[PDB]
Amino acid sequence: KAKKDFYRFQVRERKKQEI
Amino acid sequence: GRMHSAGKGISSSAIPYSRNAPAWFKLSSESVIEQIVKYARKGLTPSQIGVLLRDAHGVTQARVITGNKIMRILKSNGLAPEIPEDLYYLIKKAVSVRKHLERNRKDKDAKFRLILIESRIHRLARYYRTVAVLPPNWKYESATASALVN
Amino acid sequence: VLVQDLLHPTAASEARKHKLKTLVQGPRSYFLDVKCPGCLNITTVFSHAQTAVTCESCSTILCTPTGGKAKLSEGTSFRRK
Amino acid sequence: ANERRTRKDMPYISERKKQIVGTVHKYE
Amino acid sequence: GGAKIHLWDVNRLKPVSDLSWGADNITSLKFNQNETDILASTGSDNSIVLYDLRTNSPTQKIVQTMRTNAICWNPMEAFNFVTANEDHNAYYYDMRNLSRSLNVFKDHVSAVMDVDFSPTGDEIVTGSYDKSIRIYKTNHGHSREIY
Amino acid sequence: TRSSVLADALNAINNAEKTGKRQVLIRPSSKVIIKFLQVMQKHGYIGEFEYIDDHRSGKIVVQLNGRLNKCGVISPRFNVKIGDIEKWTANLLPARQFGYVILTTSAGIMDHEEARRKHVSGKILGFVY
Amino acid sequence: QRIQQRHDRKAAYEISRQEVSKWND
Amino acid sequence: VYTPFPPAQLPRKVDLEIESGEYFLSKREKQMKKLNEQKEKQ
Amino acid sequence: QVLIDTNFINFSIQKKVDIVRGMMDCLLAKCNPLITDCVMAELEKLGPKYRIALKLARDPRIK
Amino acid sequence: KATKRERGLKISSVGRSTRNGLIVSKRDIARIS
Amino acid sequence: PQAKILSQAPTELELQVAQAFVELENSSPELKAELRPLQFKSIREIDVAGGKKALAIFVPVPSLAGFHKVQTKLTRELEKKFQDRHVIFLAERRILPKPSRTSRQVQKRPRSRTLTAVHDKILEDLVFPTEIVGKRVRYLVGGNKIQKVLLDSKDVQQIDYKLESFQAVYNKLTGKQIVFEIPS
RNA sequence: AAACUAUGCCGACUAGGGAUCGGGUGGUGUUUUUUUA
Ligand SMILES: [Zn+2]
Ligand SMILES: [Zn+2]
Repeated sequence: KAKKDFYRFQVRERKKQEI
Repeated sequence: GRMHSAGKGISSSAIPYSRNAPAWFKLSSESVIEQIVKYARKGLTPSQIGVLLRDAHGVTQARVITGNKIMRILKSNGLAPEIPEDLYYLIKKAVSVRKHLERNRKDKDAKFRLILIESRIHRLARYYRTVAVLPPNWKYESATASALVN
Repeated sequence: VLVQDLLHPTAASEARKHKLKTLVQGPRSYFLDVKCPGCLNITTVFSHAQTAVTCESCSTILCTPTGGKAKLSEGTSFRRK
Repeated sequence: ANERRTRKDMPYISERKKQIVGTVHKYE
Repeated sequence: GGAKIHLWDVNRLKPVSDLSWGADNITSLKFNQNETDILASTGSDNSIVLYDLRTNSPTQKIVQTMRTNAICWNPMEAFNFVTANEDHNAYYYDMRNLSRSLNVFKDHVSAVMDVDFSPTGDEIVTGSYDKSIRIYKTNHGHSREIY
Repeated sequence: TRSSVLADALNAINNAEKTGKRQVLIRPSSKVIIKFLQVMQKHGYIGEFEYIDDHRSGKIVVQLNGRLNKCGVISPRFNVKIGDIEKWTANLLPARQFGYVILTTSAGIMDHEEARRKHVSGKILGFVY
Repeated sequence: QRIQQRHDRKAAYEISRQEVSKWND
Repeated sequence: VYTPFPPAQLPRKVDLEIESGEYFLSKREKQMKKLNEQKEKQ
Repeated sequence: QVLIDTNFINFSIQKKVDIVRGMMDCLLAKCNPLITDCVMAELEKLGPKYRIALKLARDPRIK
Repeated sequence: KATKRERGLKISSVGRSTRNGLIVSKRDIARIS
Repeated sequence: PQAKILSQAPTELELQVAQAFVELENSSPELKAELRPLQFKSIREIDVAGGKKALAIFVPVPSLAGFHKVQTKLTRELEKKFQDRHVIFLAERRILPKPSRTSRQVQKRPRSRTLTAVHDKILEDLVFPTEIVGKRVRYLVGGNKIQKVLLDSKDVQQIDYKLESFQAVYNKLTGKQIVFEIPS
């Protein structure tokens, strides 16, 4: 159910995994 | 008008008069706070946060149970979103429909709906920039769609 | 139905009018206290809940969302309130 | 008429007492 | 009849004695024809309240489903009155048992803004916000003539 | 959307008291609506009314007898001098001593006659007759 | 206090009922 | 020729002023910046 | 002495000239006006929409 | 039927009477002031 | 423990009632620890037009929440202490002014601490443990208002003989006129 | 290729009435069916 990219911390770890 | 669709419907929640909780409520204010925080860490939008907390635990409505609206709670605990959740859902819907069209290039009805969605999403983005709650140089484009949903 | 005052209506007029068009708009849900049988536990569920609410200890279903009023499942004992 | 052929414990509120909503002092 | 029913006197420049059930206004008074010590009044909480004066206090209160505009006693019988009442009706009460209306005359189509008794204690005139006039013979209870 | 609280509340009164109803319901309320209706009841044009709350906006239930003929709101809340008070009255209302003109002054919201008694003026909300 | 007022009023009502009953007769 | 993709909505005047960022500027700053823009366009 | 007809009153109100002063500045003398019972009756018959002019015509300087 | 609804006598004579209420044009304001 | 109960306020009635609280503790099995961390600021006496008398208990917010939890029995025993009395808890909530045209570095005053919402808290807190369901205000022709408060009926009997004291105390604390009503 | 006897005073609008379509609540007996769907 959870939105995997909704929160600011989530998008920060999205940048982390992109790098 | 119930915009872009001519049905004049009304259907929603009311609010009881009292600005408290019912007395038979006996949960800790702080306790519901960490339940909010835990569900947010799990990854649920504020709307779903409220839904779960008013189904599972007899918490009538968070605005009265605690001192703040729930994303004010989440801002106090450092979890505001980057974009408001409604705009986020609109982004998701637009991505969905665009990718739908691209595999399926004839759904003219969907083309029409995409017009409607882009119109409304422009409206909301303009409001957020008027509040400056979203960055002023911020835009909508398929590039933002892909790079923010993927 | 026929003629009734704007200010001091009846009990019947109130509980028969809609939920937003009554003299002071108010709610029509409520709350079910229920004991789950898997552990004989006490839990509160929104009367119109929209999730398959499941007790913490006994991972058992209590009510499955069915349109407006959350529909219970067999043998889960409730009061209101 | 319909409400009554279906519903069980419906009183016949007499029409000399439909429009009353409450006395204060009481009787036996 | 104002905010609270003052019982005046002609000689005394100040309200001789004040009376009230609850601190709502009172929109109509009328005394009675015999028992000159009994008063009746109606007020904007849709209530008929009977008062005594030789006992000097309110005595009974009924709250209806809609206000009464004016009431009058029947100079033959001393304890029945009619109450002309915005729900398009003329409700005939006996005093003792205010848990039931002796009659209900029912053939206007808008509020009833005054009412009275033929001093032969049989007949009723009801004038309504709807531009007519009824007469009722007190034993039947529909309209008997419309002017 | 909703044109104006003032317009819609006053127009609701007018519609109902020409159609023939003893008391009307209005939503929302306002400081201004309340003040206007107080002036009206002071001069006799209506009866008495409740203010109901639900915290969203006050409702109002006004019992009116029959004495109203028309009463309404001016859209451009323009500016008027004192000689213009007089000319405006004579030019709006059905006759000279027939009705009243309702204004907003720095002194308060109030009819044109008792305005002139206070020797004040200002802008113009509406008119009753 | 309010309740003694209330009971006083009920006693008044009994008195008035008696008198009016003789007028019934 | 048929395009399945709809052209974007034409932006509004308030959008334009926010794009300039002038909307967040005070009266004097906005008027002087407008003077600067006119002067450089001239 | 001037007789009034219902229709003249309706047009007078509808064009906003008050009876007495208006007749004064037209004829340039005094003008005692006269309503007959028949004229008053026709006004009242016209009725509710015309209640305005009825209240204007029940005027203590209109003989 | 074919008669015309007997129109009320038309009184308040300045400007347009509409949804928001009475609009008085600036032409009218300047005309009487 | 009078100095251990007061909040910088030695007054003889306050000391007597704080001693009453000490009695509550020493006669109470659990209320000792239940109320020990709970204090107040002040107490005040108000007589009624009916000839009876009542008392008000100004406390800061958190201990007031504690009393919201534990009030009814406490009121019972305090009534038994001072027979022939009425009792009320209240919160001293500060008021903040509106800055004028010529005002120094001040803060934008709270909507909650504004003159209205405070008085609303006095209303609801006073009316507690029973709840409020309406507020009417009538405007009679003579320019005569009536403010009215629609309570509930869960506590009907034990409250029906509080209403006059309620009216009087609210008049004493605000200079307002309020009329209480219960739709039976 | 269409067209080829159709036409109801209108609107800030009041009370509606039967019949129907899409949800929702409540009663309530029939049809249904019963630890399996
Ligand atoms: Zn369990
Ligand atoms: Zn004649």
